[PDB]
Amino acid sequence: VFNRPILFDIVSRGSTADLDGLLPFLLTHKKRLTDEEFREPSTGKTCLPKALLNL
Repeated sequence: VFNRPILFDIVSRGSTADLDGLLPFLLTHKKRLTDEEFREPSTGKTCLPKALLNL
């Protein structure tokens, strides 16, 4: 349901409505926000730096 491009676009849009349900979906699949296949591959940027930059 939630992937890296979709989550990045959602957090860049600065709306805490489409990101609802990310926590249950992430915990059921036994994932983490810091997984390599979940963050930006070129640099290592995660959702929090993307939110701060797109403030």
